[PDB]
Amino acid sequence: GSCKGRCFELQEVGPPDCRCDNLCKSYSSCCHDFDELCLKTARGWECTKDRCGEVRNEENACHCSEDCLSRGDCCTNYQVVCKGESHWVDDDCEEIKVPECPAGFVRPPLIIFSVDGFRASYMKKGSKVMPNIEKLRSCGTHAPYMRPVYPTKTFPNLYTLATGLYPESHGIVGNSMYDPVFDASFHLRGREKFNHRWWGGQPLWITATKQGVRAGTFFWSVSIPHERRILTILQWLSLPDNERPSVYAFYSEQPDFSGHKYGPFGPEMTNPLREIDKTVGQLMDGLKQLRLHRCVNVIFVGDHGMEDVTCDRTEFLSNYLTNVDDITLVPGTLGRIRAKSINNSKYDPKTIIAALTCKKPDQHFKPYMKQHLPKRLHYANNRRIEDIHLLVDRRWHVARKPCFFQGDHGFDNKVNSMQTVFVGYGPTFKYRTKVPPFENIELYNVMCDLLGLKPAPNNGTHGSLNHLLRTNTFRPTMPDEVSRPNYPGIMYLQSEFDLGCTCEEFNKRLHTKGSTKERHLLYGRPAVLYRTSYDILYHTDFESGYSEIFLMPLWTSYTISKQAEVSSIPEHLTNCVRPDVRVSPGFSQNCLAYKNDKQMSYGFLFPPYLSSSPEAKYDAFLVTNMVPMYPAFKRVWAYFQRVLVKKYASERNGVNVISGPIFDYNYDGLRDTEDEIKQYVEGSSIPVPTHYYSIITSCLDFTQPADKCDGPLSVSSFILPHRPDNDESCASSEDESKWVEELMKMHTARVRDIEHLTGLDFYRKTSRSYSEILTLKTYLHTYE
Ligand SMILES: CC(C)CCC[C@@H](C)[C@H]1CC[C@H]2[C@@H]3[C@H](O)C=C4C[C@@H](O)CC[C@]4(C)[C@H]3CC[C@]12C
Ligand SMILES: *[C@@H]1O[C@H](CO)[C@@H](O[C@@H]2O[C@H](CO)[C@@H](O)[C@H](O)[C@H]2NC(C)=O)[C@H](O)[C@H]1NC(C)=O
Ligand SMILES: [Ca+2]
Ligand code: NA
Ligand code: NA
Ligand SMILES: [Zn+2]
Ligand SMILES: [Zn+2]
Repeated sequence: GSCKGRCFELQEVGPPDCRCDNLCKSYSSCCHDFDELCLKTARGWECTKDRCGEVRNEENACHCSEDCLSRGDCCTNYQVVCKGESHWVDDDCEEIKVPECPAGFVRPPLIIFSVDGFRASYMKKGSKVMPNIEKLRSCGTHAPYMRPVYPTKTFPNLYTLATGLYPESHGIVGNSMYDPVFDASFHLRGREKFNHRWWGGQPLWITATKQGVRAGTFFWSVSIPHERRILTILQWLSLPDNERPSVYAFYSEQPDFSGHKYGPFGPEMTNPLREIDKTVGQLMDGLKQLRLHRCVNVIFVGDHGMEDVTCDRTEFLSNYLTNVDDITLVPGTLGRIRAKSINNSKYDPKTIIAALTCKKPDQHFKPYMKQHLPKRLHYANNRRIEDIHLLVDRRWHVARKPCFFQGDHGFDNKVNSMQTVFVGYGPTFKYRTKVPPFENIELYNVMCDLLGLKPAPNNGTHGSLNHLLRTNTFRPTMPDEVSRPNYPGIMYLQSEFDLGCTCEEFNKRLHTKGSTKERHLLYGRPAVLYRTSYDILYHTDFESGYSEIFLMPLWTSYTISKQAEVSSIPEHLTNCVRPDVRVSPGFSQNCLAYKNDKQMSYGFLFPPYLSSSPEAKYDAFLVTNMVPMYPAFKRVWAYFQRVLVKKYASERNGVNVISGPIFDYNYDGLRDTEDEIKQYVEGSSIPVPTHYYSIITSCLDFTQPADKCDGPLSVSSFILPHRPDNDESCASSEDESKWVEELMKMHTARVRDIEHLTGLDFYRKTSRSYSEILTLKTYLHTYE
């Protein structure tokens, strides 16, 4: 019952007996002599010349004795001070072609060095402020920035890093949360967070253990100083082969702690950043002492950034609501609202939202029902996410009712100040290599590959980060189609239709297989990865995949050149809908349903505004090009089609557009089955989409047009909520030029998001490698 020879022991002793592990303080369960034996601090963390070849005094924090290297408990500068070696940072970058591990090591170990609140722009402070970090970044592989998950808080992002899962899937939806099934609350401070019931998914340390790879204890009690954490990892690395872990993690509270007090760009932040870099230097010096500097893979990673936030920029819910005592708020850089007491007829969340919507001219938050939040946030499918959510403007706070802190974080994850860091260094990482920015959900697959592990099912796209690594244990393969398209010719007469709406004989080559494929399907046909029956429909200006089940297109593909002219809908074609002779009356929509539904109207996927001729314009009014649209939504859609597509074509030297409907009534981010569709157009089997997407593709080399592109592609995409009002847009009374683009930028998306929501697979026939295509699919156009 003591810590004699057990300090930071990898085994965890069960109750009641006392412990000597990393987290014994966090449970208040350490042995009587834990601080005496394990938290040694005498004579600091640095050897001095007078200590060289000293006899071991066991009261010292670290050692300068000739027995220390074998134990791994030397001070990190021992060989520099006592053996005339250089610091790691003073050595030049040398390419690590293969791992160079000492005897015993069957694989390169992984060191995860996670720094709290390390904003991406701090990297610009350079080798002046952070020599060690700048060497890792220069010599190794790095991105401009890494995107965190929403909310951009500590716990959701640390656990996302460990699982590859979105917060809604792993369950840690915030630093604070209530679970109605448990009827308990989780808090950053306190003992409740230690209970396993909160934590879903499978984090890296469990994935490792289950596949026979030993993991160090990832988490450190705040009492343990940063130098003690580094020495502990160095001692663990000196263990026998059967006791030694292959994966470790260091966590730092800085620069987050100091960012909170002083804000992100204070002159006070230089000191935190120097301390962090000094600590990195101690690790890299320590690894060099053990001849592990060209063996271990190191990941320098942050959980989120930091924004300027002060007490004077606080919105109060009592300035909007008359009954803030009947509701519970998770306050701060985000809002989550809940009823105070259960069983309250007075509490209607739809009236609360209405009361919080566009009420002051300069209002610095926006309310949402969680299912109406942008889909890119993936913040809805969990019982711990409150129905009512407030997205708060950058630099602001929200509190319930009416300084020491100048910084905070937790805002929308595409906000520039919330972006964080990634650096990879070691044998498996590439040498002096810059990679495009990526999302922290992708890192778990990378870390599994660095340890030879099969990842558990997660939300990363395995293969999308292969370009970070020298050698790739995982080769992504493209999934096969589950459903082959039908290609119906002309079958029925126009006389034999009766769809209830007023509006070829000379043209034999009408709607035939010609150059439609080459003009309008630039990257091959989208593959349907679920079981359904659908038809391919060719036209002069566009191709489409028409679902016979949902009675509309799943996708519509067209290519607008830079020089394309916009035209108007003629007065005679304004209420025009033609039947499609290639599709049966049974599998077609009818106009009668849209007359019966007073709320609902219709729009077109391929725009009649962009048609190539007066002849070809008639193809846009086919019933197979038609989809259900609320009048409110048609303001947005008509503006996109008539104005914005041309604008993008003009800006990007032509664009290829792929547009279509999404059904996600259970808000899980996944394609709905027909059972889960909860709304249809009045008295018919035509389903109502929850969202509409478009994918806008062009050549990254803008000097080449979109239809003659040799090299990489550039993409931007959106998933627009299909809502009966424009209450989300506070300026929707003004001209569409003052608010529709802002709405679309808020609802930007990855092509991967649209694939989960549609069951489609895009970009199947290109000249690019599949790996490069997976990176293109995971890209988000942020507009920052
Ligand atoms: C100083 C404090 C902030 C550190 C507290 C760390 C705390 C969040 C950690 C400690 C133990 C962790 C659990 C443990 O590793 C095992 C599992 C099994 C795995 O399948 C799910 C995760 C879970 C429950 C860990 C969650 C995080 C815990 C509680
Ligand atoms: C994120 O990944 C998880 C795990 O792959 C997905 O959740 C799974 O969803 C399937 C299908 O609904 C279920 O069979 C499993 O029970 C879920 N597993 C876990 C561990 O959650 C989730 O759908 C993914 N999210 C997105 C948006 O694609
Ligand atoms: Ca769904
Ligand atoms: Na109508
Ligand atoms: Na409005
Ligand atoms: Zn944090
Ligand atoms: Zn913080």
